[PDB]
Amino acid sequence: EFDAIKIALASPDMIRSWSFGEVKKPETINYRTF
Amino acid sequence: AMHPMLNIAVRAARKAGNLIAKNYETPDAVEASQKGSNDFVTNVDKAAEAVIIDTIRKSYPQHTIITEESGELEGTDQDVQWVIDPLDGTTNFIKRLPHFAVSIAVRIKGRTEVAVVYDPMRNELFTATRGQGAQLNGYRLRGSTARDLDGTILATGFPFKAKQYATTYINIVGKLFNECADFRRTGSAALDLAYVAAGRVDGFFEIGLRPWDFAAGELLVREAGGIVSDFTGGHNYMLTGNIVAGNPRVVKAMLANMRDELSDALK
Amino acid sequence: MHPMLNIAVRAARKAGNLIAKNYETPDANDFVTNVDKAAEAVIIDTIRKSYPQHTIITEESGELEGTDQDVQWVIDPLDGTTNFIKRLPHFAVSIAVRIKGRTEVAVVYDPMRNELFTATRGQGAQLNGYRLRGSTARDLDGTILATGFPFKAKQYATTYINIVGKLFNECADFRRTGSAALDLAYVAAGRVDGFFEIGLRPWDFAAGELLVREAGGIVSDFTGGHNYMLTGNIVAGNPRVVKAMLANMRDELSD
Ligand SMILES: [Mg+2]
Ligand SMILES: [Mg+2]
Repeated sequence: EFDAIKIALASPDMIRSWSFGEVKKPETINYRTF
Repeated sequence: AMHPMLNIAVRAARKAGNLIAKNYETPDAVEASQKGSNDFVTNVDKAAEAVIIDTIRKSYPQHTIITEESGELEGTDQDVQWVIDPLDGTTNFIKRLPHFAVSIAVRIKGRTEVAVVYDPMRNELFTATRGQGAQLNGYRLRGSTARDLDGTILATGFPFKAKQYATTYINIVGKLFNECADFRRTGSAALDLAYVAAGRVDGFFEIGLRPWDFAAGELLVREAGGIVSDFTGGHNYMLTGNIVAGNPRVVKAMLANMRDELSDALK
Repeated sequence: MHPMLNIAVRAARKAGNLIAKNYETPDANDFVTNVDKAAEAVIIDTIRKSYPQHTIITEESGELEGTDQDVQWVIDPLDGTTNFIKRLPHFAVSIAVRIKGRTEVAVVYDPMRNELFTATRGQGAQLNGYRLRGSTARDLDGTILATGFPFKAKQYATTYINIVGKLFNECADFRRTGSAALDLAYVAAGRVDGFFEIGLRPWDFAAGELLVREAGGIVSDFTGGHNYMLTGNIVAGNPRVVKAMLANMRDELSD
């Protein structure tokens, strides 16, 4: 496939493009049901 | 669950799409009523607009609404705006070509918050809400996987209302056609953007777009993993009507390709 | 002239059912060649049920000849494969029943929108029960042109571009779908006024030219003759837009 590794900063647009949503709440797991 | 404003908007869009589809089978009643340089506004557009506005007023008698026809109907709570195109590609409808969609987007504090577009003919409903993503009748939308210009399909609209830049545009077109695979020209910027969100086109660009047309698609492609920009990477697009969008790498390639051919009028 | 069209639409419906039923599976050009071959297989095998002697012309293996050389059957189970590759729901099966070198019957069928345009000499061009009319234009103002780009023959592009340029200064707007047969079907139902293309091939537009002609329109090659049957530089529509377009496009001839 490839032959090189590009690297640079990422615009907020790029970062948001990588995303699959916007996490809001710190809580991880329900304990009464895992 | 679901986002509330999104829900009320999709109800509005369903009603509007059903009205448009119901009128689509009687071309003897909908006439051609032109407004500017080949931007028809038929009575069916007015009826769909009124239906949407009525359906909204039930749940937000205070939200300021924007519409290409009625300008800007102020509301007692003008921090949130409702941008509408009851019909996109009026020409495609008057020719009874079955490819058009209604677009409803809701901005909060200026930043677009939710958007929906609805094609009644194929019965496709592109929904999108920031922080949750974009859906096509229940499927996630991650745009095209393209990472170059080869084999890439480019959807576009032509400045057939700002024909002064025609040459310029055509110029760049030629340049593009030297690297891309094939073009697409459907006639409804909202649906083209939607297709970008669905990866059905590897990218998109256009000149001379009204601020009330991409507002329902720019968030769509954004939460669809793609990105938008002006013809130079800035953000004056919201005023220039010059959009270029697609998955990030393709957008980068397109911008680096177009920056030279660009007439400095759009810059 | 009924039973020929009968077999035609039968094979068309079965092929469209197959194509759609397959299209409901996910993916992200192996698959398209697979389904193209499978559709051609079902088509031809349903054909041999009646007249397994007419000479079939596909788009892949030349001309599958037969023992009754009075009738040729032009077949394309998929046109603008790019669409089905990239999930864009716009593609149609194109069947053409030609005789003695000319065509008598034609059927284009879009499975997704479930559209089906039939056409035959004299008895007209129907959309599931509609005496089609073509468009109503008489000029190049407020008109639409279903265009086409050489995604295999880009050499013309430059002068092609020129055409586009001049065309844009004359017409109102453009379209581009990739399915030349669908462009033809759209000019038949007047969904778009004029159609043109640089270097097409008979297997695709064979049915579409019969459509647009039967709908009260006419076809032509770029230089007004009839070598389109071998050159595929098509310009088609109702005579009004055809004149209004040829008058401005011939002066940039390169083929
Ligand atoms: Mg509009
Ligand atoms: Mg084919």
